[PDB]
Amino acid sequence: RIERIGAHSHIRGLGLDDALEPRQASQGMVGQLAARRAAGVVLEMIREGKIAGRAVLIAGQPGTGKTAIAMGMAQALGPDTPFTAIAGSEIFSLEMSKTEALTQAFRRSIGVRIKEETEIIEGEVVEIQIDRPSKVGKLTLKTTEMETIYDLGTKMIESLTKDKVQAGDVITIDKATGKISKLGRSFTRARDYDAMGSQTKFVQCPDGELQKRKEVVHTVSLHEIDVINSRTQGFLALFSGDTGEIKSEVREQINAKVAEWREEGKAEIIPGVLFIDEVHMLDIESFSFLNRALESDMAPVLIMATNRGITRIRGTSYQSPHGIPIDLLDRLLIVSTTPYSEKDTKQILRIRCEEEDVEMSEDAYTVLTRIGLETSLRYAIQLITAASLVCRKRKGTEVQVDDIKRVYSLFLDESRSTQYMKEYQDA
Amino acid sequence: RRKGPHCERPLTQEELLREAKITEELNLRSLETYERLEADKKKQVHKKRKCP
Ligand SMILES: Nc1ncnc2c1ncn2[C@@H]1O[C@H](COP(=O)(O)OP(=O)(O)O)[C@@H](O)[C@H]1O
Repeated sequence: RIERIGAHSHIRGLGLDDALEPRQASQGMVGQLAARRAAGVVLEMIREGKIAGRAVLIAGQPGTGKTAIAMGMAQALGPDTPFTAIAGSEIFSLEMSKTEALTQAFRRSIGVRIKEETEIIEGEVVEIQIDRPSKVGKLTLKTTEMETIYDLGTKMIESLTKDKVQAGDVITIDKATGKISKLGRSFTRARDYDAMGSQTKFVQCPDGELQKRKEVVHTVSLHEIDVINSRTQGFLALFSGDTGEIKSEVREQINAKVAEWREEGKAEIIPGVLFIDEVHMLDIESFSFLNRALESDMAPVLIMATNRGITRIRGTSYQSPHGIPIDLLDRLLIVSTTPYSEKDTKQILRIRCEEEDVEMSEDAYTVLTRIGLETSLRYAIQLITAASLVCRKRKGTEVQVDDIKRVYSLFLDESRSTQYMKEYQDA
Repeated sequence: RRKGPHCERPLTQEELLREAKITEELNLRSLETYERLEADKKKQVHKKRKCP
């Protein structure tokens, strides 16, 4: 319910048409037509998912919507498709190597979905009789269409008593494994309150047939598979990130078995996306490993954000564009994001201030676009929230130009901070 | 040479015997139907509880 609106919470997806034609200001995104169209093409290739290990590099100026396009792709791709966002500095771990962390990041965006047809029994328990001498009993299950009786076995009675199911309770019984799951209390579940009862949350009885055959789906990532198969401690996915799976049969066996599963139709594949933000943090070893890690058939697609230009590669003294060696840069398809014009900055500010629920005047928009064209669009955006607070403090309705000017004089951007740093300031 | 055997009841009437067995057919059918229905309505194969 309460998940605040972050910097990228305004974009709900790429504003594209059926033919991947980017609209001006649809679905949160504004301008940046060429890069948005490239993002849409790669997103369509992703949703297709018959090619593995493809890399894209979204380069551009700082604050031009690269991470914005990434979050838009994530949203347009939605669930049921792994999307893993990672900063370049997150792989520098102390307990696992950089190559192992990259293998984890890759295998974490590859989904394996086992589809099963386990039949169950869903109904509202009417009576649960049981006589202890091995104890034996019966159960009366009712649905809105029919009622039936069942003779309960030893382990059936054991599980029913352990789960403590009673009459009026709506439950589901996995006939294959005998797993019980109570979904709620039916109107009949009324206990004729005359004792210490504090629950009266009723619900409609189950409809349809008594013994129906529904379909379950178990979706887990190759990362989780190899983690739970590494050692008897099958909880490292939640327990802790202590890892280091040897590349011996364990991972090769995961791959071989997933191949057989795909062949026999148990669970085939669902590729994913890996958004590496600020990839310039990766080391020369990281790039050299990626060079061949992108060549694996189980390699999901990756999109790497870039602000740097002609700069040295980390871990060495080689000057290379994007801070990435040409060896890896050759596999990538480079998309350049252009700076936003006046009408693009203004529309972005408008959408942001309408998303964060702040009404600005027509002159407020003008002065804010001026400030955002003279300074960073990020500073202009951050000015909106600060300007709304002075208005609320003075009991206003919509942000005026005087509030934005007060906020501009009160807070400093990087340029004015540097120009004010005229003293030693403990260099 | 004191004792001796005896025998009597030499009677068997063809048509009257046919009638008698055609009548016994009634008892036979009654027994069959009674056994069948009683079995089907009483056995209803199942088990009972223990006496501890
Ligand atoms: N085309 C656009 N439409 C709407 N908002 C945008 C657009 N481009 C950038 N923004 C906004 O600008 C802010 C910062 O820009 P960002 O997307 O982070 O660019 P960069 O990643 O280059 O800094 C974000 O909060 C984003 O909402």
